Amino acid sequence: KPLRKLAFADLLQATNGFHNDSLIGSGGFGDVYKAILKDGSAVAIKKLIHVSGQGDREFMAEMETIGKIKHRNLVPLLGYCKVGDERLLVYEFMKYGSLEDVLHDPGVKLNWSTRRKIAIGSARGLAFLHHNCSPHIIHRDMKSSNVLLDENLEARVSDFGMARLMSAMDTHLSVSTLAGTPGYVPPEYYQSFRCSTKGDVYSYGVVLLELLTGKRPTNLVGWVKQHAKLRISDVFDPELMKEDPALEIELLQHLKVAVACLDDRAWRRPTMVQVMAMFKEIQA
Repeated sequence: KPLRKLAFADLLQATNGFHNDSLIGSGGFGDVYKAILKDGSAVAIKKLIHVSGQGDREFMAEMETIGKIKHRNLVPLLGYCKVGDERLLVYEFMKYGSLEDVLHDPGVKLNWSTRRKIAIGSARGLAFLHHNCSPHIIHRDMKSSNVLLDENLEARVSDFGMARLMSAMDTHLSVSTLAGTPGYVPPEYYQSFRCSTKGDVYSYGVVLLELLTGKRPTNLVGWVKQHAKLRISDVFDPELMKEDPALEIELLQHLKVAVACLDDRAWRRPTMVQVMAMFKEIQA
């Protein structure tokens, strides 16, 4: 499954001249269209914004990361269009959209057994990025809106527009600007222009809180750490306890994973491999 170079004309007609009816997300980072290629492929087409600046760097960021690897828990980049001032990226369509859209209902009710699979799945995706890839890949924008869900509701990490490569001989990578989303930014990212895999782990933690709490990050991490000083049986998603109050024991342990990821000290945070190992220790 090689990275296809798609003609701009194909993408143009597949979206009916980039018509509004095909649009499923715009502005901010990229314009996204739901489309069917002339071979019948169900895809998502991102039309990049502000080329020859933030846009072109974003393009190469994805091309050099997600575009050169494949993994069960990473949204596959199927193709690209680099023509003139136009930058487009083509992905496999994710049926049930983003985790954020689902946790913040317009939808599909997520029971705990599926939420924990989403957590394990997303965790495995980042683990692959941090440990299996050389150079390592720092995502730098892990969040619920960048966790997509296929037909099987398995998590697939998306949006490598701000991702960067780091040698395995380095603990951190020094950047040019502060990247991330409010509510997800690692506290140490505010103190210096440096990013790291531990930074990704922090951001992952927030997502794990969203799955546990059911709340938006906007902070969530703050009073959770403060209610951790009080009674922990007060923060979990109400709809989770309705299913069975017996699974509250693994919830707390899963909460113990989330809080470790969210430590202000980057050195104290677990690696995503340790996170995976911790997830495995809970059920079996």
